[PDB]
Amino acid sequence: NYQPTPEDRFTFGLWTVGWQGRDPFGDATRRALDPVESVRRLAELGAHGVTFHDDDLIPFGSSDSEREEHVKRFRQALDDTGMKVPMATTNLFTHPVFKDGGFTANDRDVRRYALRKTIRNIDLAVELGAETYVAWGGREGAESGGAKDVRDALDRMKEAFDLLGEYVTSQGYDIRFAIEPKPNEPRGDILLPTVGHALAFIERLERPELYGVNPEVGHEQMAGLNFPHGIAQALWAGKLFHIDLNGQNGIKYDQDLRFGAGDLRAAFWLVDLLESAGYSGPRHFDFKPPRTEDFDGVWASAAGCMRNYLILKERAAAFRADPEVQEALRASRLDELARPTAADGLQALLDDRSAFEEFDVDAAAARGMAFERLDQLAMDHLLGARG
Amino acid sequence: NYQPTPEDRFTFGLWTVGWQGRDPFGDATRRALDPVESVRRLAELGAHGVTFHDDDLIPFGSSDSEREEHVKRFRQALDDTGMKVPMATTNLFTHPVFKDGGFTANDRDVRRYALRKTIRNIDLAVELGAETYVAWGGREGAESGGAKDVRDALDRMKEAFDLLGEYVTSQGYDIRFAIEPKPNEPRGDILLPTVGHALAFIERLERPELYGVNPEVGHEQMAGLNFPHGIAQALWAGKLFHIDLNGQNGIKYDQDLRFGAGDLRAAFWLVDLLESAGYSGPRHFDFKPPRTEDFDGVWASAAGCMRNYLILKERAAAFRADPEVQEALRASRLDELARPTAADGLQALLDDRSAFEEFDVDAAAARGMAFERLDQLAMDHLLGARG
Amino acid sequence: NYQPTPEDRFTFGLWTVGWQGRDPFGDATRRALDPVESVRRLAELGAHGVTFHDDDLIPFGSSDSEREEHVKRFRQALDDTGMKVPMATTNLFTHPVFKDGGFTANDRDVRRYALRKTIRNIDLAVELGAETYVAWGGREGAESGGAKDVRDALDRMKEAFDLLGEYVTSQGYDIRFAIEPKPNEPRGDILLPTVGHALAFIERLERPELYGVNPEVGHEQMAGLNFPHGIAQALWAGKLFHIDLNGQNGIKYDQDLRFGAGDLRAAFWLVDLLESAGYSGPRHFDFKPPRTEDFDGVWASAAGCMRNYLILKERAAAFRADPEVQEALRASRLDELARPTAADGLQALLDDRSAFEEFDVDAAAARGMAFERLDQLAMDHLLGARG
Amino acid sequence: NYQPTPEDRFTFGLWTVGWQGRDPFGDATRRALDPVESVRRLAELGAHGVTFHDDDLIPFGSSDSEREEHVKRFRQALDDTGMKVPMATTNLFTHPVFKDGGFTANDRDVRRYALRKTIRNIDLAVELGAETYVAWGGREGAESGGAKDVRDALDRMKEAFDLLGEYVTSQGYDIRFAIEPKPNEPRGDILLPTVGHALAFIERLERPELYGVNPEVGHEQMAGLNFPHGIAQALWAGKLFHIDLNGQNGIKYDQDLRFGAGDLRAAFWLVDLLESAGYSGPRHFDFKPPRTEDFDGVWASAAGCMRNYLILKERAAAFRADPEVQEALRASRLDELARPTAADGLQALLDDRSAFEEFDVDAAAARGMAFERLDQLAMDHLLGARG
Ligand SMILES: O=C(CO)[C@@H](O)[C@H](O)CO
Ligand SMILES: O=C(CO)[C@@H](O)[C@H](O)CO
Ligand SMILES: O=C(CO)[C@@H](O)[C@H](O)CO
Ligand SMILES: O=C(CO)[C@@H](O)[C@H](O)CO
Ligand SMILES: [Mg+2]
Ligand SMILES: [Mg+2]
Ligand SMILES: [Mg+2]
Ligand SMILES: [Mg+2]
Ligand SMILES: [Mg+2]
Ligand SMILES: [Mg+2]
Ligand SMILES: [Mg+2]
Ligand SMILES: [Mg+2]
Ligand SMILES: [O-]
Ligand SMILES: [O-]
Ligand SMILES: [O-]
Ligand SMILES: [O-]
Repeated sequence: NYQPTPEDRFTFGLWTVGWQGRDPFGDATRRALDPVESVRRLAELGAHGVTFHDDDLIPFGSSDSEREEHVKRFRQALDDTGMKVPMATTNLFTHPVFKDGGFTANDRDVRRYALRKTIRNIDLAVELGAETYVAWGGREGAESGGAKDVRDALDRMKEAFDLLGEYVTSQGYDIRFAIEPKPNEPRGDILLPTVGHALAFIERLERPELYGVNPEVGHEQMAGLNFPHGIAQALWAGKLFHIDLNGQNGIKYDQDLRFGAGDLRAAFWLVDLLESAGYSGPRHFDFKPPRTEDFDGVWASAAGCMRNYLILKERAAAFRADPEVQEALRASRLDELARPTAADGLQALLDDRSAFEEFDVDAAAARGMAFERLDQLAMDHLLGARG
Repeated sequence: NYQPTPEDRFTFGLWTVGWQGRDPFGDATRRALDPVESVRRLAELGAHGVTFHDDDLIPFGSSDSEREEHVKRFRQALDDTGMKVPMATTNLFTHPVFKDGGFTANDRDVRRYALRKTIRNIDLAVELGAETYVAWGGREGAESGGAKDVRDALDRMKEAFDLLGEYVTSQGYDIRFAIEPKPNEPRGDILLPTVGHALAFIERLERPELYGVNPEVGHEQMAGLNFPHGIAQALWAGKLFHIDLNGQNGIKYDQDLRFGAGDLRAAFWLVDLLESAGYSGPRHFDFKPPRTEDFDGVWASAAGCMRNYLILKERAAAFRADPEVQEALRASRLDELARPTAADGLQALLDDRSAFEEFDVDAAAARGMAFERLDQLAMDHLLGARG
Repeated sequence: NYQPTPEDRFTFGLWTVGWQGRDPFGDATRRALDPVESVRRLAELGAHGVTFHDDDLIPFGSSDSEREEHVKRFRQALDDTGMKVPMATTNLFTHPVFKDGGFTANDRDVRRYALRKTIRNIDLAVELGAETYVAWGGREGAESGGAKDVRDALDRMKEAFDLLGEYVTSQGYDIRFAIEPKPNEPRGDILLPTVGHALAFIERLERPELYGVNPEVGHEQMAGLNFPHGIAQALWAGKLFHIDLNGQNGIKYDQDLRFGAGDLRAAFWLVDLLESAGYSGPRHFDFKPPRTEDFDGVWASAAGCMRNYLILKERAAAFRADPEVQEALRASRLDELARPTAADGLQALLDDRSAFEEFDVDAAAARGMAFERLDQLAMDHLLGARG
Repeated sequence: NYQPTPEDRFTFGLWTVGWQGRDPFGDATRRALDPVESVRRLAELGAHGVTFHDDDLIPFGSSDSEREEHVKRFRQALDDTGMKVPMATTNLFTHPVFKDGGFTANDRDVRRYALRKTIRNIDLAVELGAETYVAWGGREGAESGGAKDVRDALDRMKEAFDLLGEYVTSQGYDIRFAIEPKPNEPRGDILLPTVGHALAFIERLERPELYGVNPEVGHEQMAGLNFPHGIAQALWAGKLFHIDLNGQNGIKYDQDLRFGAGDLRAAFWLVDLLESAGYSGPRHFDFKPPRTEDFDGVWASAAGCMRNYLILKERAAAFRADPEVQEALRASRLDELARPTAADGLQALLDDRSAFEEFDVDAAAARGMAFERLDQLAMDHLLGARG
């Protein structure tokens, strides 16, 4: 009944289930979860692996002595359970020294510090076997306009990612980076607000081949955009190295609801797309069990995630296979969208009088697109009202 | 008293002042303005030139006979007044044959037609002397998810812009293109929603050098982003070929208010940036005098535009020159932002123990950024409360 | 298979299916539909009745002669089909004389005119048998701040509704009014933006008993609010005389998609509420078939509406009846929410030391709310994944 | 040079300047400020008084012994400086026992507890001399739909405010309550989201006369509404007992920027309104110095607040007095808006043939409103470009 298996590629962040529940207007409602503990409960539910921030596994300020002790206990846990670690990131947002940013902070000294803190937790990412490395520059921005020269910051940002590449290139690591956009929160405005702004940025770096994106549901939905639309340009441009799943009800604070929640009609068009294009990386889940819940609630919430994906995957599978849905698509000319417009060459088109001088625009404009039917059909499938 | 002169580069679209006032819920409140008429009133107010859609100058369905008559009358007008035409575009949104799009429409035949309609009004753009050519794909999108394969559409979009380049390359024209993003309205979702999404798209075309952007105030402010932030990546990436100025009060229908209106604190940080980076192209104005106004109102509204830019330009000039503002900037370390972080090389940084092993993070984090003062200063300048 | 019958109370506006497709950036894509024609197709699909604007049935400027001819043809149509007319409204937004508003316009003369135009189409509303009368003040607002004294406008608004009541009171009509809020579009800001702002306004009129609300899905969802939350205060306060159903994808232009579309998880919590509280009025549908469609598309789109309501009604019915959903509710204490907090009186509470001096706050705060389970359950029901 | 004096009525919350800087994604960047310390620095800058949450002055869990010690030290501070305390509130959001709400929480026991916690800090509000008492129900809402019966919650909410009134009525206190709306954050959706939703709620309580509102800038601007528009209905309905000033850049997390910041054109239309209607209560400031700042920054940020109000007050004063602005207003008929529409009675209007049968609608619709000029004038005044 929609049971998950490691072969599904469902992964979680230690900081997701582990969220203690502290929000601007409230203290923590839950007690700390030990990383080994999250790992057994997850493996048990049907996951594949887990992701982490340096600061999640190794507490800030930890000596290299205690630092070994947390990596061994984790190491052992991964083995007794079989879980994997296909992605890792740095924590350049919590500590106060990052109040103005990491790679883009004004204090030059603060920038160097954040470049090392990363390089350090990259040697560990590999040591464990992570394939992708993500970077979320949440403290990279400004509330006021004279606080940041956006042109100077974009320089300090390319210089940061470049160095990192030169490092992985020398260290002959097979790892690749994933830049995660957010339009805002915790800064008034964040650098590289959406997938689009990050994709362009990557075509300016020295080694573009080593960079991609890790678009998150709610984040793109914080600017009011169509998430699936955005996962399309990344794939079209071959840059979807990773993805963060969750829920978001519109434009407002980053909610991070469990997957399926929020915009349900949208999560249906994402799975479909991810299945069609053959996305094989991990189906990550960057969510936060609400603070009105306890631990039995955190595990139910993380169960709902995978389960919602599985059903949606099914309901989408049928959608495409339905012999009737297939003819509606032809009725709406999605087959003609796939066909090149001018494979006949420019010259051919400039002389072809069927495209202008003789085109019957009136007869053509009267041709209905039949989009409302193909949708209600889609709707019956998601609800399971077809039969 | 803030009088404009053609040397300011203020330009307008024939369809701006000429707007008749028809909105979804209302008939037109103003009568049609003849293009020659807009041209004399504008030259009179202190402008430099005007932009246009093929359909603005040459009514849809016009024979090549009447078509010559509108280009001559315009031609003569430009001369008796001295106005110039530094930008031109096609109209792929009004006619019903474009209900599903132009370059990305599903009906292949509709795509070819829209490629020619453009190529035609490109030969005219040059004939007049336009330097830039803009493209706004407003009908390029979908309301439902199965209505468009976003990967197939991005193919038909690259194929469209490519052909156009092959054409201008053969026709040895010195013109360049400008893709204008919009996140939505009139379609539920529009392809290449923001500046970011268009910048990445341009690095995939065959001839990237011939493409740029024409970001519009309200449009980026329809997704809730920081406009100036966005004009920074375009400049940083050298792609600001043109720009559309106007006003927008938040997230909602595209208002197109006169310049200065809407977010005033933002229009102050844009002019400053445009002046600093030395933006020399035109200061275009894509606005719509509200329908509660008559013609004396349309001319006052177009007067307010340039005037607001001029004052803002002044108030920003003083801001930067103020000896006190200059030391606040140093106080907030914008001078250190400009300084490279690791010109000493990767190796130097990996050994430099001043950046990690010995960095005093606590002492550094206690260092205030002093951003609130530099802003109130900025605020006094905009209001003119410094003295 | 989710077939509707007049006993469902599904109604439509003549201006919904009849929409010709003209948007700010496009001419009409469909031809005019004659009112009698909409009436036969609708009765055929399974409806109960239709609503209208004076201007929909009787074209603006029509003489009392032709005016009788449109009311007779309509009259006859209603009979050959059995359809009813349970609601009617005035059209104070299209004509240019309403560019500054109707009841709140500055030109005093324009206000009187709009008061009569209404009183006229009220005598007709009854003549036909409408039970409710709706008022949408879309042109009541301003783009600029000095354009309207909001205190003076609220006076001219109470004076407008008052007079109307004095009229229906004298004409001994059994009709009641329904004020429909919108936060914006076509004006920069609209008076009485949300349900809340209209509910308060009604408690100031002379005859409050004769007024209520007609909240529309997308409209409240244009400000980013929770629609069902809003339909709750209206019912709690006994003011839901009518309702407009449709779809809206977030914050942006008013889409008016068919019902079910947009936020699907929200339309599930609305039907449930409407069924629980026993809402018996009409399940109106104020939507707009998209302009990429033709007539076969307009009828399919209006079919999807009712169908989506029917399924959602079912999936919600099961939800509540599920013996398991019932114990989850008890698990989450919705039964304790219904229980009064201090029926024991103030004094009893001030002495009751179980509520403060001895309350164990720590033990109580540790009590999980179990909300994530009751939701995934809800989710399985909507998708039909329970079994 | 825009210096404030207690006669201006500028007040602050202890929790504003005192904010330590902890946000969802970051630890505190500033150290704790002692209440007596905030009081001396504020009195020094030019304030009138300060507001507080029980939990700000008396730490949660404090014994009645230490509880006296904090009220005496505060008491003395107020005297050595002369500051006043015209408003006080309870803290029903931080502690975890309020994770599901206070007055509306499901656990009945949690509701009683929160009713007492309030009644307690009301006896103290008076003891000090506060005139108004505010209530912000931030934890009153839900993320999921089955988590809360919105009809049951509105019952538990009226029962809460009622009891409080019965208490102040018996305790013969001269105090009055102020309900502060927020559409969201920290809950997915909050009960009584906007000023409108709270105004209606007040007309259902047992003792309406004892209730009002305390609208906050950013909060109403979180739903995308026009703040000044909203302060107009409250005044029109005589319910503006208090107000919270600050800044907010659009729709997103609650920023709480210093006053003047965010939407500057809007803060100009608010002061004008507050000055015209003769608002005499306090000009409260509920803001948060950003966490990139230290203490010298917190005092500069709180200086900018009052200063921005003072200038805006001036620039607005001139606006109204300008002989030219006065004739523009007449030109735009704001004088006719103030004039009653039908003081002649219903009958008079029904017979008056100048309002319909003979009204020249075409001649009337051609009458421009001249709104764009009156605005550019307004703009010149705010910038100080008139002369
Ligand atoms: O996206 C967020 C928060 O909005 C983070 O969890 C990143 O994924 C990791 O830095
Ligand atoms: O931006 C718009 C409308 O939102 C257009 O005026 C383009 O500039 C021209 O197609
Ligand atoms: O709501 C709208 C448009 O947003 C109207 O159809 C009203 O229902 C009738 O005036
Ligand atoms: O408005 C907020 C936070 O958004 C509070 O500071 C209230 O004023 C007090 O509970
Ligand atoms: Mg997030
Ligand atoms: Mg994430
Ligand atoms: Mg625009
Ligand atoms: Mg434009
Ligand atoms: Mg609508
Ligand atoms: Mg409606
Ligand atoms: Mg706030
Ligand atoms: Mg507040
Ligand atoms: O997140
Ligand atoms: O535009
Ligand atoms: O509507
Ligand atoms: O706040």
